[PDB]
Amino acid sequence: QPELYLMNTMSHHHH
Amino acid sequence: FGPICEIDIVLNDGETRKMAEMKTEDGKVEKHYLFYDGESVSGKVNLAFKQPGKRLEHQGIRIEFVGQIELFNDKSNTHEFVNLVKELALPGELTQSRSYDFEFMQVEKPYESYIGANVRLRYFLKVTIVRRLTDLVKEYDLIVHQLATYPDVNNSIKMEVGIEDCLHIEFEYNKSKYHLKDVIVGKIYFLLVRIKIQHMELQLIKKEITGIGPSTTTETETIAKYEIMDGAPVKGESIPIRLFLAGYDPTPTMRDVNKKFSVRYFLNLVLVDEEDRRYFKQQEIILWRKAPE
Amino acid sequence: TVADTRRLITKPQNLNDAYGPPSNFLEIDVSNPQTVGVGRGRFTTYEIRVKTNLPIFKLKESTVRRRYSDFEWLRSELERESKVVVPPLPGKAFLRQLPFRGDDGIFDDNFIEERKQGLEQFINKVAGHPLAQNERCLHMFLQDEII
Amino acid sequence: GSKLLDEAIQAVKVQSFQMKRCLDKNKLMDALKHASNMLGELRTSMLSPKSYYELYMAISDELHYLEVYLTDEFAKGRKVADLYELVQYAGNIIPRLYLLITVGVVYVKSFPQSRKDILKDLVEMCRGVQHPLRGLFLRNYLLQCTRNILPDEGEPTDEETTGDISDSMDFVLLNFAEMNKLWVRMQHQGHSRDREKRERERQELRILVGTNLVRLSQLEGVNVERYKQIVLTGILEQVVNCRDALAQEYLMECIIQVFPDEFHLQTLNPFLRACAELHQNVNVKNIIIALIDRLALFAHREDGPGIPADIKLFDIFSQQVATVIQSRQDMPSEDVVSLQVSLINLAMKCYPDRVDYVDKVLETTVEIFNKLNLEHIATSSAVSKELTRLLKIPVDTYNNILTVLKLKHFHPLFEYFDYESRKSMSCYVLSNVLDYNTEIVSQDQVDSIMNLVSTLIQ
Ligand SMILES: [Zn+2]
Repeated sequence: QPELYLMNTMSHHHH
Repeated sequence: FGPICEIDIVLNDGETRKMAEMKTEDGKVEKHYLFYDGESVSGKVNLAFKQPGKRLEHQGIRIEFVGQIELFNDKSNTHEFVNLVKELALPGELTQSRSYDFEFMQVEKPYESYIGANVRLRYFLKVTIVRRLTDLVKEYDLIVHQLATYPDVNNSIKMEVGIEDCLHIEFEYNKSKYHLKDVIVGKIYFLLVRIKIQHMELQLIKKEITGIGPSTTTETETIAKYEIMDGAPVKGESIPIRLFLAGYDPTPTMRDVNKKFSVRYFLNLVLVDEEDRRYFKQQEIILWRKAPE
Repeated sequence: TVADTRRLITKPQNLNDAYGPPSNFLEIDVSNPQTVGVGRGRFTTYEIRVKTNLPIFKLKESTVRRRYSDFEWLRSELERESKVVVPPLPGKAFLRQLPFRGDDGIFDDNFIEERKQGLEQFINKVAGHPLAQNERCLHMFLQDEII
Repeated sequence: GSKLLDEAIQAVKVQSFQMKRCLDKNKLMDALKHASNMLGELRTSMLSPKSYYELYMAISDELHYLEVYLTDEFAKGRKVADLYELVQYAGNIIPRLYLLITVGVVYVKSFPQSRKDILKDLVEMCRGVQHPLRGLFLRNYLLQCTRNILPDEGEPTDEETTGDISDSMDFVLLNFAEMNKLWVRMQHQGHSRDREKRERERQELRILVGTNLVRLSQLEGVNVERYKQIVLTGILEQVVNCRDALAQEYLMECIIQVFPDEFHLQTLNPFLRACAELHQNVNVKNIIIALIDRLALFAHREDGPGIPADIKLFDIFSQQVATVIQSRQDMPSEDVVSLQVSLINLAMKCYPDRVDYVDKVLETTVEIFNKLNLEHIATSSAVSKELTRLLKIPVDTYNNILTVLKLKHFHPLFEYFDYESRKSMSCYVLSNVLDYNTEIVSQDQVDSIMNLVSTLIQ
């Protein structure tokens, strides 16, 4: 019933 | 009539020794004597004779210290990892009450006592009076805790996770390894926010992995749900975490105990948006039992 | 010490982020029901009016006219490629199209009202979904004036 | 419906009854479970700001019975161990943080050594509540609970206490910046057709944000140099950068009202430079007028220092009001004249002696009317309303009406009036010269009486 979404890792990406 | 004889075990340090508690099925809390790897177990086996006049023919009396692992409530799957024997009497008779001394020198107890869903690890003394057709048997349970010290290395957990072009966050927990009454100090930091977040929570999750290879069963239990944010943040917003583990009385992490089972803890971060969609990341944390000074 | 007041150090929020408008604005209104045609080929249409500040959508404001089949077309397009468990539509009402009912059938005011509200319920759940925003069928449905 | 509010206030009364029941029996942890259930009612989103405000006040009044229970208990030596930690176990954040704040202030009173850290903790841990309404009311509860216990200068000299005035300023300035953030954030939540309802809702809640500024003025240790360097610098940074007319207008007026006139005189050019940077929909006229009005009541108050000679009010306000009007894109001409009235009013009340100032306003007013390529100004037009009210002030306020006639630029303004208003105004001036008897008129003033007659008849 509830939509789960695994959060992906982010590689070598800066802010 | 009842029984002819009743077996009672009494440890030599039965007044001074500290006890401990175990949560069993449907909320029950047993209390047994606490032991540590290397400690000697010694005491008395006390046979109380109940039917005066009668006599008890036996082919030996012994006492055993036993540590064993039980899987899926199945007697045929029980494996003893520690067994020690002391013979207390040769084949004979008993007409009256009598007591016997026993001492197990420096007993190895490599694992911590555990009661779970598909696994029990328990220690006990077992006295057996051997008879012609049915033995008189008396078990006497014990808790064993396993201690550790502060780890050499204890790196903080820090990571950027997200949903590309929706939500980018950077979470941080102050340690990888927390003792049983430790505190998760951490923070969530928002780098990009293009969804409407209702609330965020931190969950402590306990996994009990049983079996070998493809024969693997995993029982999951969510021990804590801790809300850490209420409302929709924007970028540059920081959110503090302070989650006290004392409030949830967890067990230590137990990794490939006797190559039969594992118990592992996870911090599952969960954000929930306005349409009840749920975004998560899971991170293992080692829990450990701290040696008191 | 009487209280554990431990926290990690935080970076001060830049004032443009603190006070600037949030980047998650998305509302879609299904409104104003109208009958198109006469006699046998009559059908209802609704004005799908969007407002947004998300960079994935091409127009910040848009207004288009849609049909109940256009909603059914969208849901079938998303079910095949998107891998998003799509929410339900308000329902194909076949037995309302049958003749000589005790109401105005598919053009009943209470029917159109409830249908209309169910379309708005549907389209907001679908258009807010991350994986659904990548599909070309959503932008085609919401912002191109004909599919 | 409006039932939600009553149902909630009912449930509060059930739980706060069972709370005090447990507090009478001395079963604290059982009381904190009901306190938590009571505080659960503040988690809702379904109430309006008014309804929610009522629910808050109900729960706030019950939380005081818990706060006083703890404070007495702790003062009598029977201090509950780990209470700061224990209340944080609550799974929901709103009950948790209301409880944490409540126990926090008890710890500050009972353990003065922890004061700096606990206050700094409470302000920081409130970052958990990002929802505008609930966040505002949380950070308001923080500010009211901590009213008496913040650091200050006139304090008991207990040398185991922690934190000074600098900590108090950072505490309140931060809570201010967070509440103003949440409050401006209310402008963009919800549906786009309720724009007028939102601005109504925000207006109701303005006092929650403004109480932070009220709290800063109440700190004895906030002297004029700290106001210059820390407090106003802090407030003005949030004000100009929030880019929100509703907040900017409210907050700049709120500064004027809350802080004393000693502080305003040292910070005039900063406060007026800020006015030029505000949003175009801000009524800048009303800000400047409110300030001048306040400085006028300071000039006429005796048993006080008055206005220092080095602070040249007229040169500052004349030059800045000009700069402020320049910054506006489309200021109505009536408003420009409404400001000339207050520049007269300022010069009249702050410098009665200096007539040349009052004439310089009228001289500059002429330059405004001359610069504007104006069509004939009717008596019904708002410009004429103000120019009439402008000219009447010297005539009405001065003791000796001869002094009005000596003004060089008083009469040239009559040119710009309607035919009806020249007759009305000339009559009004000349009528006053008879209503109070006339002494002999000097050379310049004989001229001005005949010039008044020439506008009356023709
Ligand atoms: Zn990123």
